[PDB]
Amino acid sequence: YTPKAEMPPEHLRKIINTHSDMASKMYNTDKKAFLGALKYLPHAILKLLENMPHPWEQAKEVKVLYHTSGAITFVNETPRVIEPVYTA
Amino acid sequence: NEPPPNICEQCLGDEANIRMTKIPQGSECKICTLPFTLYHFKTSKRSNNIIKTLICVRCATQRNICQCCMLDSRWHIPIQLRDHLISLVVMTEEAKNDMMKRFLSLKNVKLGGAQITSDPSEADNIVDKLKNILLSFFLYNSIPEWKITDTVSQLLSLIVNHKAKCGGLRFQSSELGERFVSKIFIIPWSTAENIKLSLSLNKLIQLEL
Amino acid sequence: PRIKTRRSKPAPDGFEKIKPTLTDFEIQLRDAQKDKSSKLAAKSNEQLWEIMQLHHQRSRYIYTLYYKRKAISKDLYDWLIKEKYADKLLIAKWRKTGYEKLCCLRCIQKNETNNGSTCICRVPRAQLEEEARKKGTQVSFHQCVHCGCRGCAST
Amino acid sequence: DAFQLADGIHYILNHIGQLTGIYRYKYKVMHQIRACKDLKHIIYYKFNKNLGKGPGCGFWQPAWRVWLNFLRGTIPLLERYIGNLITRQFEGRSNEIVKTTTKQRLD
RNA sequence: CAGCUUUACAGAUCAAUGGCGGAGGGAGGUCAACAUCAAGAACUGUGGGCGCCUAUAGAACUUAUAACGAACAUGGUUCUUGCCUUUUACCAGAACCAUCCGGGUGUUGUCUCCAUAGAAACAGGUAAAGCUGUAUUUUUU
RNA sequence: UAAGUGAUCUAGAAAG
Ligand SMILES: [Mg+2]
Ligand SMILES: [Zn+2]
Ligand SMILES: [Zn+2]
Ligand SMILES: [Zn+2]
Ligand SMILES: [Zn+2]
Repeated sequence: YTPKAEMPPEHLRKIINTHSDMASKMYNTDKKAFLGALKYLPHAILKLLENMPHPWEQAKEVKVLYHTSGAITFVNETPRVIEPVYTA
Repeated sequence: NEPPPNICEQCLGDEANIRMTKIPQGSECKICTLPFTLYHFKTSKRSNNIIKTLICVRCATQRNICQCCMLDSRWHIPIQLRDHLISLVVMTEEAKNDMMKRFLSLKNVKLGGAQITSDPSEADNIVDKLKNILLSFFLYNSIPEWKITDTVSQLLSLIVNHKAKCGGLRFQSSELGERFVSKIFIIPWSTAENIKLSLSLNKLIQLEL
Repeated sequence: PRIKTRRSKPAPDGFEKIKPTLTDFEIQLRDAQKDKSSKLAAKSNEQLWEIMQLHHQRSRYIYTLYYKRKAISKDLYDWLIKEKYADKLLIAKWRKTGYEKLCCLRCIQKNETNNGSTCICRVPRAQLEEEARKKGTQVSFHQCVHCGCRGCAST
Repeated sequence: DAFQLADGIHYILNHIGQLTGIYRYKYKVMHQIRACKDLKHIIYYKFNKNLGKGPGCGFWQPAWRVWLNFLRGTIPLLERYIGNLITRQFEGRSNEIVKTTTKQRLD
């Protein structure tokens, strides 16, 4: 159906920052979420690694999904290239 | 396979459409501490606070109660009270133990009384039987302070010991007291003999410990 | 915004005029993006809401200057869009009918919500208020949990 | 520097083996490590033909690719493993059944 | 420089017949949902003849140093090996199997960005595009 | 009158 809302990165950043000193009864469930996320952390790693900016690239912008709890963040895009161009 | 949720009329709401979500093995039942499907409904769309089911269907069946209200399915009375009434015309003993409670839950006997409530025959009969059965100032001379306070208010800090039976009301205003006197169980300022004696005895009792 | 890496040309013509307006925003964002030890769920949510609002606001400003006021070149607008400054989808939504006052896109993702519908914010205050009146109770909701949006509707 | 960064990356990818113990815990990463080493050998010989021996060879690509492919395999294994562990932590097994196909306990 | 077929054109009688007609989008998203992609070189229906012949047709994708990948991981099971002597974690081969990281194609649905006409051919011209042409024995002198 | 080209296993961690 209707596509995902392109959120601002700022929001994501804020979320991340909140779950640094996480030790209240607030986000009990966020800790649970985090724990769960281990399941997909290797996937996330694979994604991020795959998106590694190549040496002809100062800094790559990349698509990102992230759990609103702040538990996990997947680089979403899969980096495809024009093969000959890539080789060059 | 799953049985259906047993939610009462007053529990659920006053409307001809309610939407609820089922959460299979959501929480453990409070009685039995055994996984079961949580139903939770919002009553009216916008009216705040959800109504989650707190007990497993089996347990509800056993007690014959609303899965939210924890009250008799029929008469909408706390389990104790409903059972007590039946007894008056035997009550349930929920076994408060880690292992045993679960076992009890799984048993399907309708614990105690529940059977009577379930059947039109039996509940009705019980009801009938019940019907038949039915058919500043110190203060001296047991009843609660919330009643005393109410009385005082009507007449218009309020200390009362019961072992003493000696209620020292302190309005802290000469207006309130002088209104209180005119608008009107011994009531002085800051079988009479018998009463005095009793009071004295009470005082003594209070003072020996 | 993203970081400049000599990918796109520094900026088109009229950026110097608007830059100081949307650079105030950056400061605000920076204040937002950090550990406000909220110690409380509602409080925590509030910062997120604030952030969202800020994000919206910049876009609105940009949108307003390009469409309504029309005081900025098309090229510049395009450049802005390409950069992270504006939100493109949001802008598009705004441009469409019935979505002009629009807190955020994820308040109209019908898939997301538990009940298959839009956010309440999208209900015009009028209707909710009327319902409340009919019922007996007062105005029922204040702001949604996605973004702080007291009466987002186009009315 | 950019060149330096590239070189660093290359080093990491070749030296996964030394840099950090994966191989300890799963010793089929050893194959991957070997492959990386081979690539380095090949790549370095191609790259330092007229040019002499030293550090500063970039060209991390094939190594990177290899690591990515290794990760693919892990994704599954980790999802069973890590996921299982987390499940246990939340809901920790009832009545396991031992298995006599083991050399021990058979007799 | 002739001929016929189509557009761009007036003003037509507008029958006659055709063709564009229940005449209304296009470009795209690191956007979805579904279908389907290893089988007798292998496809799908349609009737008819009676699970199979004969005409209709359609057919997007993938394949011959055989495959959705000019790409390559990991599992599980047996069997054999090797380091070994306990197992995991491993060696390397085999056979079945799975998982995974991906890929198309088709159909919808959406999201975005640009846009808005409900009627024209005939008699033949005006102009431009498609093809053919350049009487003395076998075609028409 | 003719020697002397190439084939190169491995590869560690836990618990016991
Ligand atoms: Mg031992
Ligand atoms: Zn109830
Ligand atoms: Zn809103
Ligand atoms: Zn919103
Ligand atoms: Zn909203």
